[PDB]
Amino acid sequence: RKAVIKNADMSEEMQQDAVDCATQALEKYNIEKDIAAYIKKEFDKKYNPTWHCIVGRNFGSYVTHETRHFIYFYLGQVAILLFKSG
Amino acid sequence: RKAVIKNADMSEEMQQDAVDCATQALEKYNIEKDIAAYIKKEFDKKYNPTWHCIVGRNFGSYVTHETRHFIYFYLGQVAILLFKSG
Amino acid sequence: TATRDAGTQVRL
Amino acid sequence: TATRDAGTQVRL
Repeated sequence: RKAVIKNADMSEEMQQDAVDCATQALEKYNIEKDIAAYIKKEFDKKYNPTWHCIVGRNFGSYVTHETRHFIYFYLGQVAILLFKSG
Repeated sequence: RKAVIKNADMSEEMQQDAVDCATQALEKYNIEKDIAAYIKKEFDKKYNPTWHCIVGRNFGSYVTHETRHFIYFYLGQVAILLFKSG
Repeated sequence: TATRDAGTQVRL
Repeated sequence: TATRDAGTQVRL
């Protein structure tokens, strides 16, 4: 599947890194929590804490994120929200 | 509906405030984003920033939260994750 | 340290 | 300023 980026406040290279990371997570895990945790932990390590990740087929959200550290995209059957705060 | 608290790291009084707040949000809004935004904005105001809220029928998450500022509960047909970070 | 508030929604 | 990591999952 190709990611559909629905809303981003993030550099193009970091957006591509987010999609690449989620692609590996989807190969490894079918449980949304595991996908989220894989992505969150990778981004903490590569881009410093503190990241938060929500993965789901049906949810809404309202969050506060550091400027340039927000992406919300569809990949396969899940929506993925990934952002930095704190 | 009575809330079912699934996981909390939060004072009993704040947990009850979270449930009371979500109850008002569910009366006012049917869109998950609006429910989330109502709760997040109320908690920013009452308990200081920075709160984040996810409301959904089907999602997983992995987040980092300040100690004693995390609750995850079911209310009606939605799961609600509310936590403080940053 | 600048921030933004943002909402998301899965829509049918 | 102490924190914890936490996961949630809607399960059937």
